[PDB]
Amino acid sequence: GDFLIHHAIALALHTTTLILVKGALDARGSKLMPDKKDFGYSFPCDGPGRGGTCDISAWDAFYLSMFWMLNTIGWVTFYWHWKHVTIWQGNAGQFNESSTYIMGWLRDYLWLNSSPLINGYNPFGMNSLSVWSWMFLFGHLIWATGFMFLISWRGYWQELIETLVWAHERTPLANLVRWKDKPVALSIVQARLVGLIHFTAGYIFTYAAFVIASTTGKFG
Amino acid sequence: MDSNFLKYLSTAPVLFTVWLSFTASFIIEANRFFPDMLYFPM
Amino acid sequence: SHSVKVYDTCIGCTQCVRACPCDVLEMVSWDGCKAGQIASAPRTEDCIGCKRCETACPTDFLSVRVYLGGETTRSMGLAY
Amino acid sequence: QSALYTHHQYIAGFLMVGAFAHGAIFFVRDYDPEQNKNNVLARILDHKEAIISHLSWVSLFLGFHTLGIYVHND
Amino acid sequence: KKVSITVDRDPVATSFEKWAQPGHFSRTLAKGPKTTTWIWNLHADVHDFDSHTNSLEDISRKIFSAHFGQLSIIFLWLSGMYFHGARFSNYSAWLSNPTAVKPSAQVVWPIVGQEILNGDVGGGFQGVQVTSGFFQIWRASGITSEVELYWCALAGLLMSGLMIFAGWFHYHKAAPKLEWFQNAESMLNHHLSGLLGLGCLSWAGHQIHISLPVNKLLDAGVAPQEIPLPHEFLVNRDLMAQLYPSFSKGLVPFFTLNWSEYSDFLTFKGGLNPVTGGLWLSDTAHHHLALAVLFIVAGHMYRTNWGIGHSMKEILEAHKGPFTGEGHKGLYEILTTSWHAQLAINLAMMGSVSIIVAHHMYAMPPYPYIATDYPTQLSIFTHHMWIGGFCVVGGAAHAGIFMVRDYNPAQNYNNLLDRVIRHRDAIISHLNWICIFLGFHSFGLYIHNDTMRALGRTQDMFSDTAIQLKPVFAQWVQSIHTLAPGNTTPNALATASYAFGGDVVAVGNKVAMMPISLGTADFMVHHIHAFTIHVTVLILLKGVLFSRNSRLIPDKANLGFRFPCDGPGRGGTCQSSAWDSVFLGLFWMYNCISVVIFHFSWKMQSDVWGTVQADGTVTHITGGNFAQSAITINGWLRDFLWAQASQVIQSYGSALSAYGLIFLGAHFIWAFSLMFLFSGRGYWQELIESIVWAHNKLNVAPAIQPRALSITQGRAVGLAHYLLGGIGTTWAFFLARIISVG
Amino acid sequence: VPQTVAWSAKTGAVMVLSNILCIVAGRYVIQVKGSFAGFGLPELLASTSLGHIVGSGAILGLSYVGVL
Amino acid sequence: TLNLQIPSPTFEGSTGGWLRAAEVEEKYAITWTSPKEQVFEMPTGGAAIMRQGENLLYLARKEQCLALATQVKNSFKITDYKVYRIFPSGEVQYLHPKDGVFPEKVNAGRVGVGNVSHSIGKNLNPAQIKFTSKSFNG
Ligand code: CLA
Ligand code: CLA
Ligand code: CLA
Ligand code: CLA
Ligand code: CLA
Ligand SMILES: CC1=CCCC(C)(C)[C@H]1/C=C/C(C)=C/C=C/C(C)=C/C=C/C=C(C)/C=C/C=C(C)/C=C/C1=C(C)CCCC1(C)C
Ligand code: SF4
Ligand code: SF4
Ligand code: SF4
Repeated sequence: GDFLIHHAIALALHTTTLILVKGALDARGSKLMPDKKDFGYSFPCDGPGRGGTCDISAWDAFYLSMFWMLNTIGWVTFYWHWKHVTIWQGNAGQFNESSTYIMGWLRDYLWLNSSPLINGYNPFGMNSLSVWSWMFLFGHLIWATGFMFLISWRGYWQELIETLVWAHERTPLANLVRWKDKPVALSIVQARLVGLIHFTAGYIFTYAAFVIASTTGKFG
Repeated sequence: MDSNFLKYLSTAPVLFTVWLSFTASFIIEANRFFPDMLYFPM
Repeated sequence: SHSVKVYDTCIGCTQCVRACPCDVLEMVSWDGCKAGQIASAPRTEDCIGCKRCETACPTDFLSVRVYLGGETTRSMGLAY
Repeated sequence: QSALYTHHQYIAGFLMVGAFAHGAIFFVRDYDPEQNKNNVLARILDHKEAIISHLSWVSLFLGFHTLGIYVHND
Repeated sequence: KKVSITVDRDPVATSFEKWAQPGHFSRTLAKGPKTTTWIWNLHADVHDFDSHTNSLEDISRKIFSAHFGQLSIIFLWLSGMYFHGARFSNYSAWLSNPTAVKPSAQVVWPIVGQEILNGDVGGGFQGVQVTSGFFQIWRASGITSEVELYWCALAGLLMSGLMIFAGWFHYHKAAPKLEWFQNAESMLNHHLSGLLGLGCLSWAGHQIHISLPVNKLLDAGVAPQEIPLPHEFLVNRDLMAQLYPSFSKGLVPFFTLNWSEYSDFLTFKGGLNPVTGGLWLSDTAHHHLALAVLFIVAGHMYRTNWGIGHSMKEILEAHKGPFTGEGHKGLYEILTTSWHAQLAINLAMMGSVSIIVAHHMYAMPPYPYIATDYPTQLSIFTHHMWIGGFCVVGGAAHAGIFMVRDYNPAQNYNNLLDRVIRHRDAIISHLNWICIFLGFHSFGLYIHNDTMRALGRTQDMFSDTAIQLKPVFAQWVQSIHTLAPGNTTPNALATASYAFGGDVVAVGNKVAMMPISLGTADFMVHHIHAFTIHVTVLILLKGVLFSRNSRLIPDKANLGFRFPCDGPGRGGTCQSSAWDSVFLGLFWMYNCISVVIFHFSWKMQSDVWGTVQADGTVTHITGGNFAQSAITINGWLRDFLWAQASQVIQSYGSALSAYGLIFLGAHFIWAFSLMFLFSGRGYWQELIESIVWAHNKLNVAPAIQPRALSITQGRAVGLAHYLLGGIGTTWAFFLARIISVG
Repeated sequence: VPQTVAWSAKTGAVMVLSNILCIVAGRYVIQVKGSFAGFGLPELLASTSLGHIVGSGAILGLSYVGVL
Repeated sequence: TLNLQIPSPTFEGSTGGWLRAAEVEEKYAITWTSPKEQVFEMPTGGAAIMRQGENLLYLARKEQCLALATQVKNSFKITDYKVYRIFPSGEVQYLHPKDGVFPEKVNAGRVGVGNVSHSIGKNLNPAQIKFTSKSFNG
């Protein structure tokens, strides 16, 4: 199991390095965009022409590699925590027998150790783990909210905001109040960044709540 | 046999499906007659 | 506003001018190509940045280039 | 122990991503090719296709066979 | 006459030449590939007939023959289910002991240890347990032997051959003209009176003459081998009159309107059969007969060659008022000229009907021994819910396609379509506000309850032991429907369903149906459903109404139904097409149907399904935890997701291990989808440039130049793998859980 | 079960009256076809089909309510 | 010169028309002449009937006016259209076609704006022009 998880770690490190190195070395230009250095480090795209140029900047390679970095630290910390939890319990053979297939990771590490965390509050009462029980769900929420900025893109939201602008301008007792800045949808790069921020915060808070509450429930 | 039907049979999806099914049938029959080969016997 | 440049690889096919939804580009007289004309961008304050002109350009890497810059009411395409 | 290990490893991932990101920013903003003629940096740029293709190969190699062993065991 | 048969003979020669020319249908594609994008384009526009030609006649002929091909595939599928029931099933043993034999009609070959999937299903049989409900259908139809199933399979195969021959004949040999297809009145008359009416009448004939006596003998305890064959019920009127004495009177009471004489086999009993837990088959026979009469009557409404009948154009143009301008004028031309408008309406209607089927089939179980077959109930509810959601979103998609392509403003001046377009901003703004209101005052109740239970304030929650949100209207409707027998339906013996209230119908110590009470949690989850449906409507309707133009893009119709963007300008115009609205609405449909089926699964396992023991108490599967746990997100996470996934994750080494494998694989495909959804094309094209350099170094670069997937194809591939992964995860989880505990 | 009656002369009278009422009504309200000029077989079939529909409904209703 | 008294196409109105920024920041006008009364699609959504003779119409954006111009050019063979910009002060600025000749046709007197005298691959590196007001074009 240790063999397999280090080779998975090797996969994740090499792939994150692939994204980051490919972003750094194609930052000045590629065959699809030979004048990329004229456009800077961060820009949304170069338009739908030449086949389409979504996420072509080096900033976008940073953005793509952030998910792979979260994935590799997730794998590393999962391995560390499961091995140490099985060793501290005096049940290292559980890790030795269950880590060689993915269902062992899902059942004997994620599902099994979630029980004191998800029982921090229940319809019968609450205890000190409840805050982590909250934060866990909190993480599962904000991570999902990140998905909204990474799947849905700008023009839909701009047309909705145009309808809302019409609604506010045509509503009595509210058109007495006027914005100073025109409401617009978030830009393409900004939305990529905001989805990344919600995604990353959900990742960190979910795993932190899980690791602290699970170790506290089993041992403390 | 009609040459146009043979040319259709030579298309990439048909030949892909036939070749991968043929390969799968080799693996299946090899594992049917020689199962549980975790290792090369030496 | 956005900045639109036309480089001397232009062949004067007038496709970028026909593709422009905002009347930013126009054809002026030139001697550098067989068509005798080159694109120009005198009205980039009306440029929304859609890059339809770059999509229309047939020269290997583009002769017309749009560099997105400072956003205004016109360049953001705001009807409000 | 769990919190400390997890904390500093996530900090490590953030720092390494930042190192490569600001290296990309250096290539966009600060890299002068004429000042770096036949340099080690210039030769990285001159065999970037080999570097990226061999990284792609080793990633696909590792992923194909590691995921295959895990799914095989499952 | 005006409605006549006009046909062209041999319009298209039957030849294999175009089989060897991929992309022949499209002038753009017929030149051949130069990049790999062509390949994707070849599979992407192929059945998009209106984009290959402008002739409506050729499009209609292609549509008619493709529909014949689909009917052939459906008949082959049905014949397969009948054959696999005949040869590879435990159906006879299930007929002898329905309450103790798990239905199974799939047997695997032993190759790599997959023979473990041939589980011990009872009846001396090993196989994969099936949940499609075919065993109950065949028992309801009176099929008592596997020989009859073999004959049914042969009939399905023969009908498949007939359909595929009809497709070839009606495209390649005798293709109807456009004037034949443009008879909406004649098509509606024939399909209402002949397809639905005569179909209901003939199935009522089968139910009365075959299904009722065989099922009456089966419920009385007669072995299936000693039951007389159906033709013996046809010819021996004395044998038929032994079970239903009114058959001694013959057809005289029908023709003399002395219909009450038939009251012993045409009933209005309601409720459920206590022996089987299904609907009374006499009630279904009167139901299908009454539906046959109503459909045949409805099929004489529309004008045809003879002078009698309604003209639908006149009906539409007469209905117009002061709020609506020209009213319904111009809609007949749209619906007789645009195939996409008809597909939009019919897909929306078929989806809504599938959803109605799921609700009405769980609540009033129509087949014998299907109510206590909990895996079958959960499977068919979830399946028809998913089919309904997909078809409704498809109706929105093909509405958007009509709006972009076939809409003509000259023929649509100041009618309802024009006025809807002209107040689209008011519509979408009010819908946006009501969606935000529904989201706040439905999901924030769950968030508020999570915080209150986490903060140790149980008296501040929204619950039945706390500040209450009583679903008083639905409870009142339940009281009305419970009080209905003898009061507002005086000739019904029992309620339409026991879910509204009444006794606990139990079959074989398992609850067939019991009252489904509604509390605070039911209030919150029904308003969650209302929120999700209104948001899906918001996305799809905004995409349809802004498909042609908007304040952002004034010439959106020139770009088409399906385009990635109009560039980074105007701030960014990404995902601006109606297709991208369908792309987002499919995600929101997934969210809605997922919450609906989770509500169904938890509520049935917690409050309805269970075992009946001494003193009449019902021990439910999860012991009534829904009332106090489904008011928080933590309760859904722990008591539904964490608790009920124990069966799929501990399935390894058992017959249900395929569900664990599919569970893991569907999580994998779902995660794999996020690579396509979160990323963009330019990165992959530059990475492909480096890989092309690697292949070029070894002189193995392909002639067909590899390209990254298009932006629209990236979205479509991400959405397809996302839907497959999520639906497969719920599929494996539901099936493993309900097979183990039910 | 609602009471229905065996066939009698009253049932025939109601059916005949409903058929004749529907024949006259079809003469008056049918838009596309001395008062019985233009009267064709499809119009007679439609009127008599409505006459059996209306007569069946009336006979069943009058047997329900006790008029028989 | 924009004649404000030119009659408008018969339109029933819509919610897609111009907002307060038209009367506060700027508005656009398009005029054209039709040989007959005929139905066209509004760029803001809806069908309107243009009259025989002159037509004046008001929009919020220049792109809406040019979209309407392209529609009437490619569907009704109307090419005499004129697009103006109107300010709240009453100033009318003629916009399109700017010199009377359409921009896709070469006209005398036009001077090239934004033309660069080399190919796009000859631009300067950002490190060359950093902390310096030189343009990247050279
Ligand atoms: C009473 C006459 C009648 C009947 C039964 C049907 C039935 C049907 N039509 Mg239809 N049609 C009719 C008249 C009729 N039509 C007329 C007059 C027109 C011209 C205006 C059309 C024009 C038309 C079009 C344009 C299309 C249809 C389609 C369909 C099919 C709908 C899909 C479905 O539910 O199939 C499942 C239902 C079944 C009953 C499956 C069995 C199919 C066979 C053909 C039934 C034949 C029954 C036969 C008459 C009696 C034998 C039964 C028994 C006595 C042995 C269905 C088979 C659609 C289709 O799918 O075409 C292929 C379609 O696109 N029809
Ligand atoms: C001599 C004339 C005569 C008489 C006395 C009757 C008498 C009767 N008929 Mg009858 N009928 C007649 C002529 C007559 N009919 C004719 C000429 C026809 C045409 C063929 C019918 C067709 C007919 C049908 C089809 C039925 C009756 C029924 C009945 C019984 C009704 C019981 C009741 O309270 O209704 C019930 C009262 C209700 C309020 C129930 C509501 C019904 C549905 C569920 C509601 C549908 C409405 C829907 C919501 C749409 C409204 C929304 C709107 C805003 C758009 C009653 C004894 C019924 C019967 O026999 O039941 C045993 C029955 O089903 N009749
Ligand atoms: C579980 C999810 C998942 C998976 C499997 C992958 C897989 C991959 N990503 Mg990826 N990615 C993901 C999520 C995922 N990603 C997400 C969420 C993001 C953030 C947006 C990214 C961002 C990303 C970037 C930015 C890059 C990758 C790269 C890669 C590839 C190299 C790594 C590897 O293991 O190669 C091995 C490949 C695999 C394990 C893929 C699975 C192959 C299957 C199992 C083979 C069997 C196919 C099967 C028979 C088909 C049957 C279908 C038929 C029945 C219909 C590989 C295709 C890099 C790349 O292209 O490297 C070359 C790269 O540059 N990805
Ligand atoms: C009655 C059903 C029906 C019919 C006849 C059509 C017909 C059409 N649609 Mg429509 N549609 C429908 C339902 C229907 N649709 C539904 C329910 C949806 C919602 C999902 C849509 C969404 C939709 C969109 C969004 C679009 C269409 C388009 C089209 C047109 C071309 C389709 C084409 O060439 O695809 C060719 C066929 C394929 C590419 C095969 C698709 C294979 C799918 C994606 C994967 C199947 C996975 C499988 C089920 C499970 C695999 C699992 C396994 C691997 C483990 C055509 C007019 C397109 C168009 O251009 O119209 C003008 C278009 O853009 N439709
Ligand atoms: C869990 C993830 C998540 C969440 C919360 C949302 C939230 C929302 N989406 Mg969204 N979306 C998501 C994932 C998510 N999305 C994904 C993955 C996709 C990909 C396809 C989309 C695609 C999508 C589309 C296409 C549309 C939406 C729409 C909406 C809005 C619906 C209106 C509503 O419910 O208002 C109520 C708001 C909420 C329920 C958000 C949570 C707020 C709760 C109640 C707590 C509030 C507490 C308070 C603010 C605390 C203040 C503290 C202070 C310090 C700030 C809302 C902003 C629609 C929209 O905007 O129009 C209405 C719309 O058209 N989304
Ligand atoms: C892209 C970007 C553009 C330009 C700027 C840029 C920032 C420069 C660049 C990014 C570059 C990027 C950021 C590069 C990031 C790079 C990585 C993280 C460097 C890691 C180096 C490991 C070294 C060789 C120590 C190895 C241990 C070995 C020697 C030990 C042996 C032995 C020890 C003594 C002891 C015992 C064990 C054994 C094994 C026996
Ligand atoms: S979809 Fe968005 S990111 Fe992609 S090319 Fe179009 S505008 Fe640029
Ligand atoms: S980006 Fe668009 S508006 Fe700007 S010049 Fe090019 S085509 Fe015209
Ligand atoms: S499209 Fe390109 S080549 Fe043609 S005129 Fe414009 S800039 Fe010159």
